[PDB]
Amino acid sequence: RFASVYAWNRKRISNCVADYSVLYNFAPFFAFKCYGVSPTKLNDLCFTN
Amino acid sequence: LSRLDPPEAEVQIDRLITGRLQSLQTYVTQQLIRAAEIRASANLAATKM
Amino acid sequence: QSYGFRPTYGVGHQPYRVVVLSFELLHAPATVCGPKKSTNLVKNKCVNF
Amino acid sequence: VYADSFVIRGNEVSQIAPGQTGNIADYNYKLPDDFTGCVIAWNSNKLDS
Repeated sequence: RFASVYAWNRKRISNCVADYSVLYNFAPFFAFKCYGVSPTKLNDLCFTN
Repeated sequence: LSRLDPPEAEVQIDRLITGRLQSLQTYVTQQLIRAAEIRASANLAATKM
Repeated sequence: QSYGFRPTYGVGHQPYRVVVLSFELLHAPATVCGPKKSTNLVKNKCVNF
Repeated sequence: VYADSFVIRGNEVSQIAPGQTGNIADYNYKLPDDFTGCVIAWNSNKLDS
């Protein structure tokens, strides 16, 4: 039940151990477009929020 | 380097390097002129001596 | 391991067929040449070769 | 000239490029950072199903 475009729900992720590689299992993920950080160098960084 | 993959790290580093070379050239360009002026003053001092 | 490729899987999970052609484009003796017709030779004359 | 032929998953198509890592590009098949040539990847769900 993903919300409508004019009212989009913001989800904040707190302190965790994020692994940006299990995403490919959940959804087909035909395209992975990124600006700035590249998906190659994505699993070895620390983020503010 | 850590945040970005090589494919476009090349172009980013190209920008940075061309900027820093352009910055570095001006230093020696001004140094040559200042050295020439100091040499002229030194020649005058030698004549006075 | 082994992927399970089925028609039920969504787009992106379907297998893709890939072939790559790698060349050796540099100054070296030729072995493969494209469609062109040879011609005669001239000497001591400003020409395009 | 050489022709290399194989079959992969759809999500790993973008991984066949210079300076990329992951699963397919780090353990199975690696391309050099200065590859010159062409690649051709197309759907084959009609056959592999």
